[PDB]
Amino acid sequence: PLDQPSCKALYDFEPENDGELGFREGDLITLTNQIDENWYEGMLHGQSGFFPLSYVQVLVPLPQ
Repeated sequence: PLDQPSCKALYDFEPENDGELGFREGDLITLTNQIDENWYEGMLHGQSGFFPLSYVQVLVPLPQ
């Protein structure tokens, strides 16, 4: 198994601007940073952006 930080989308998320990363329920998202208590940065299909913690479930956590 990979030790790359990652999470799985619980719900579809449509971005409100180009800073946000869109995704569909069930997508495996690469985690790259945690901005704050409520927001992550990550990657999907090579694209990068921010999205809410509340829309995802962590698989492999970022270092704390």
